[PDB]
Amino acid sequence: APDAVFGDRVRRFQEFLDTFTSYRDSVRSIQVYNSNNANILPHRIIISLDDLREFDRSFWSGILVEPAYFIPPAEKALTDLADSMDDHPWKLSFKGSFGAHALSPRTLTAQHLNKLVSVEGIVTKTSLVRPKLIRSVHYAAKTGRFHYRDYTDATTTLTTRIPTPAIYPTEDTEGNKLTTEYGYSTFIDHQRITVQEMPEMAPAGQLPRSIDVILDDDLVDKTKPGDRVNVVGVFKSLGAGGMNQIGFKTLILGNTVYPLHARSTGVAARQMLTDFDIRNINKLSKKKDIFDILSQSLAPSIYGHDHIKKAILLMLMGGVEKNLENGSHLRGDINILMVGDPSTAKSQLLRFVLNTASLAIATTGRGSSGVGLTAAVTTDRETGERRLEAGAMVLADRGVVCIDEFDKMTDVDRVAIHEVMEQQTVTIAKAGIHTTLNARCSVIAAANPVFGQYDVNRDPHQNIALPDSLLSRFDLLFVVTDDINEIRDRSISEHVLRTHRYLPPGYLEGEPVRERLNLSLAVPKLVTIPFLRKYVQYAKERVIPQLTQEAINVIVKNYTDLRNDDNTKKSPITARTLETLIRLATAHAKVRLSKTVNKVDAKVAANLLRFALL
Amino acid sequence: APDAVFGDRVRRFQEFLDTFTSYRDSVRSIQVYNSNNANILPHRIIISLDDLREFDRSFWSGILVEPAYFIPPAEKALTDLADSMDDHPWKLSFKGSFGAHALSPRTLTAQHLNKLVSVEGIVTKTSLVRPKLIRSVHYAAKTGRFHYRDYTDATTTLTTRIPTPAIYPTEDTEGNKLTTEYGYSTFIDHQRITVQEMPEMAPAGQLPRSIDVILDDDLVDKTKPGDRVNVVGVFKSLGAGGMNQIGFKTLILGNTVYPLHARSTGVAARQMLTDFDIRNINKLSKKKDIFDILSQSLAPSIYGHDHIKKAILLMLMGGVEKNLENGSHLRGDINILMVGDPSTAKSQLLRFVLNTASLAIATTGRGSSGVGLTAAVTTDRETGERRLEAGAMVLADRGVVCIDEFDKMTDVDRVAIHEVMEQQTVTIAKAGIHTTLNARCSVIAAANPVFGQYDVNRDPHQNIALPDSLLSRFDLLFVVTDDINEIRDRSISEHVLRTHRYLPPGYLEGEPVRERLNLSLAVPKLVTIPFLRKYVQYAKERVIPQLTQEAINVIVKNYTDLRNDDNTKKSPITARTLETLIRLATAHAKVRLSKTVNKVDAKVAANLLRFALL
DNA sequence: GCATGCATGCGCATGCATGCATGCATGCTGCATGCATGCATGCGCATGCATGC
DNA sequence: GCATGCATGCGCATGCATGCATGCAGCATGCATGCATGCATGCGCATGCATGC
Ligand SMILES: Nc1ncnc2c1ncn2[C@@H]1O[C@H](COP(=O)(O)OP(=O)(O)O)[C@@H](O)[C@H]1O
Ligand SMILES: Nc1ncnc2c1ncn2[C@@H]1O[C@H](COP(=O)(O)OP(=O)(O)O)[C@@H](O)[C@H]1O
Ligand SMILES: [Mg+2]
Ligand SMILES: [Mg+2]
Repeated sequence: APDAVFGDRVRRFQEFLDTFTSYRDSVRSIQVYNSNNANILPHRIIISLDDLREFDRSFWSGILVEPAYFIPPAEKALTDLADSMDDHPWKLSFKGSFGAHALSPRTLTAQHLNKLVSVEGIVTKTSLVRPKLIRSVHYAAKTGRFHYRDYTDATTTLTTRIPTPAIYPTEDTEGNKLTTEYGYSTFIDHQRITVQEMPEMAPAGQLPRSIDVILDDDLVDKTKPGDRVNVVGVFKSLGAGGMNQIGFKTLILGNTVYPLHARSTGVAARQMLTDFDIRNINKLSKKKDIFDILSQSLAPSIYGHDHIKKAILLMLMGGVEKNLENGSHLRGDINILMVGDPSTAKSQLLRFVLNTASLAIATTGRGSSGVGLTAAVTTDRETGERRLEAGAMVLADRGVVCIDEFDKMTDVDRVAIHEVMEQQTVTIAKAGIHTTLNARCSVIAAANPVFGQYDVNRDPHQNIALPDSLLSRFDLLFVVTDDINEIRDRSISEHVLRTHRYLPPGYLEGEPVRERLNLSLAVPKLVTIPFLRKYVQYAKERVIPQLTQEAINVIVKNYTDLRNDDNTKKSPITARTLETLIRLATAHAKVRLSKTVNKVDAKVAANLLRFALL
Repeated sequence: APDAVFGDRVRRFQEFLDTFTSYRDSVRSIQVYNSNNANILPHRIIISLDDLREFDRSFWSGILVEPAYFIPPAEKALTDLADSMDDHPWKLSFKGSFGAHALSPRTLTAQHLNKLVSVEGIVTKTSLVRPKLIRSVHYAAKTGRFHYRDYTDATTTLTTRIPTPAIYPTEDTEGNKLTTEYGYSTFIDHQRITVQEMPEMAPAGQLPRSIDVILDDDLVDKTKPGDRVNVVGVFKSLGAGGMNQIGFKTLILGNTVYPLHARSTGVAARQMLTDFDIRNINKLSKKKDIFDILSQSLAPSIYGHDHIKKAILLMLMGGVEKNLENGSHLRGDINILMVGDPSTAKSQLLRFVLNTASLAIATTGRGSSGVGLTAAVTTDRETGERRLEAGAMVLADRGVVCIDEFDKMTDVDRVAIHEVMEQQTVTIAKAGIHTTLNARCSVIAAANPVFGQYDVNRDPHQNIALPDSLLSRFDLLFVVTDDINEIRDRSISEHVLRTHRYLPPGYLEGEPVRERLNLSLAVPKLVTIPFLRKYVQYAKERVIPQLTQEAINVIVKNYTDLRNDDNTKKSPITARTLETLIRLATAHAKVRLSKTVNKVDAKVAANLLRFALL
């Protein structure tokens, strides 16, 4: 029967939902969607814990401290408003600043039980999504009547109830036999996941701590193993810890699950674009020095190397791939290789690409070997089946892979990369498993000269020492050297000393600067690094240029000319060069946001290739 | 959760209540009463089982056969209509013809369990009305909050439920002590009664059969021990008949309780007066021979005895009694005595008064003795207290007592009747009991002459032989004799032979006429016996005449004249004669329906007294 | 007016429906034993590759 | 070209999380007796009345 306290807690949350009206229209929107569009959306909204502090302090403190008394009231209050604006229950989500309830699996203790918490870590394993039976319907052929029953369990209501163990009906109240109507019963899905502390926040050489999260219905398939995640929910004690006859059974009943992005991880980074942002992105295009402004802002601290600055942007945007009715796939990724002297900032260039790209994985020479790049087979304890867990290149699909110290790899891995750089498929034929996986990735790499330093007397085949088959699979092979000089020594020295003296905004000189780990959230003046990602993200999703009848003649001339010319080149010439020219041409048209490839872009591609060749 | 069958059964009873709209306005009336009048009325109505047969046959058959499935639906349907017309639950009652479900406690067997039945019999014992606790409210001084709980049992719902044995709360959910708020809790009353087969329908010399009826709330104090009753309800089996370890526990859960009237019983007879009836009753008055027409219709089959015919009507209407501020009570009942020869139809006159009067008890000489007339003391097994059960004259309050063979009584009962005929109180002083009871009754009696036949040679003191104290307590002493003759022999013979040849309407001559037991229900041409009761009932309730300054002189003259006159009279003269004249005068004014006594009535009273005296 | 037998209350004795604790034994049930089963582990050996000479 | 040493997969024993039945015992519930209690029975005895003579 009605409780006064429940009623007042509902009333105050009705007033809260009335004062800040940004949540009512959000509820309106989902009904508008599910009616006008008949992908049915789930019945949920998100609340800010910062708004609650301003509106009411005690109600805020109560959800932080006593969720099991203030959450069902708020949910019922929300359901009432939903049924009000209406011409299936509803549930809430939580965001804002939590404070002392922003914990990790190691610092989460028994004094935080029965409160709402935020937990950080890595997802290590997910289970199979299973149906759960709620209501079952039956039929009696001797009376022409249908009967039903309801089932419930302890992980669906935040407060403790008196158990009702009902049974599965096979028989009528007179004895008539009942047929089970599987299509008329209701089933709701279930999944369980385990979380662990992230490897770069955990103490070195110490065993890790983990926590179990239970998800149901709509939150059931949001993540995969090996992800950075933030979860919010109630830390619940269950059952009796052996007092009917280790301790109590503890787990989190999830309500919010946020994917997070980190360096060298399989979760991509995306940002929400404001119309103001779009206006600047589109304004920048018309000025006909877009390429130079964007190129010089690519790690401006390294000096020169402007053509590699161009090439990295061309790889970051990339062309277009094409599928024919036949069933043929034609590649559209660009790959870069760099050979130079042992103090030419190769690793700074690689690390910058790792920091800026939306999805990137870092590998160093012999570091990754064999299965570590392609895939490996494991066994599942429960079902007993043999499964696959992804290697580096399977994870970096529609992305970039950074290979530092490229020349240190064995031939066995080289033959495996031959298949990824051209067909972009990985084929596995192990005991019982025969499957093909997708790996559509671009590759950037850096290599050391065989003789320590580049020898101008000898020809390239004696300095590089890589097979022609692998060389042809790289679109661009750049060579760089540091010529000892005085003019450039002065110029470089002065600039490098400029850089080494820089105050971050807001410190008195002397004060040490402070380091923090950057965890993201997923959904001629130089341009800011945070804006370059916004530019690229729009430039890939929106523009898909088509080929014109003009520039084909330029490409044809350049390819024919190169193949019937007799200068010693830094790479062999094949049909791969023919396709490379088109990929390069379409990348520049992605830079310009035009719907068609053009002649100026074709000549920029040709100029770049010829500089990198001769 | 909702049942389809329950829903359809509710819907059809909504249609039934809609087609016959005589039950909706009855519900309207009770709300009108309880709002306008703020004696709150109970929430109940009465349905006809004859209407149900015409509207739907299967629904009728279902209530007769399956009450436990069609009664809760009908009650809910009624509650919905009540809450509809509204600008606490409601319940039903049943009347009409039942058929094979009109049984007695002897013919009620185990094949009628779980069906609605009608039972006839006599109420033999009633229990004490006790409160029953439903909802209890509490207070916590450490939190300023009030808590409640609900209780239920098996005798409140017609269908079987799963028991919930809740406990009495003394403690809060934290441990705070609670005060019990007796004024805020809800209590509903309870009573149990036993029924037995009536003595004039039961087989002679055989032990009787009985049945238990449970009544609750509003039906809790409708009857008293020693009443003819008709009860309708469900015949229920309760508990487990020893199968957890005689047979099952059987009882009736009452819904309807009707009092019935029978000859020589304490339940009065009343009829509902139609406006058409009132018009005839009031029309008859204006004609100035009302007394003669009503008098000659009093058992017309007995011949002559017209002055006794008048006297019986005067007793049947009676005067008015008066209470003073002082605390004095002045009598208003009339009493009659008759002395005559052994073939003068005395007992026919007595039996006619027994059959016609609204409440009458028959006693014959030595038949009733001692406690049988006044009262007796018994003991109650449960509470152990000494109680009183009423004798004949305590039961016949505001009524008549017929004593045939008056001269056969002993002096001990005569002294007890001295107190009833004058002060109309009975005083009991037994061990522990000292109480005074009300007995306001009129008395008619008949006595035998001492010498077999009335001897004209001797004076009345030698023929009657009753004490002057008792004679003065009788208003009228009539004497009658049969004078052997020829003219009156012919006249009486012919009339008596007329009577002995009479065909009831609708029989071929020869066919025996059929006897039936007449059980009533409670709430110059000759006038019908059924109408005389209607006349008397209105004449007593409505008219209460007052005394005028005119007729007092007539009464004064007659009383003075009689007390200073020297003829041998048939009774002594006292102030009892003075009061008798006023009682007689006011009775005739009750016959005329005038608001004041008059002179013509006074002279009729004087004439009647002087005929009965001389 | 006197003598008599009946019916009315006293004054014994006994049985009888209610009601509740105690010692013995019933009847179930939670606990300790034994065991089948299938997945993972910790291991030594044979092959194919990379690094000199 | 040739000789050598390391990483990878094959082959072999062993331990160990799940899971379920059975004999034995510990353990609480229902039953049989035993009695206390207060009411009602029914049974002879004394008194006050109604009848006969
Ligand atoms: N052209 C350059 N401009 C600025 N700094 C440079 C340049 N070349 C090298 N450096 C600096 O010198 C160091 C080069 O180290 P590293 O990145 O290991 O070189 P490499 O990868 O070529 O062996 C870094 O401090 C880098 O910042
Ligand atoms: N005056 C009368 N008129 C009609 N019938 C009479 C009359 N007197 C007597 N009777 C009849 O004679 C019989 C009298 O019997 P009963 O009532 O016992 O007489 P009583 O009571 O006077 O001794 C009945 O059949 C009655 O109907
Ligand atoms: Mg380096
Ligand atoms: Mg008689």
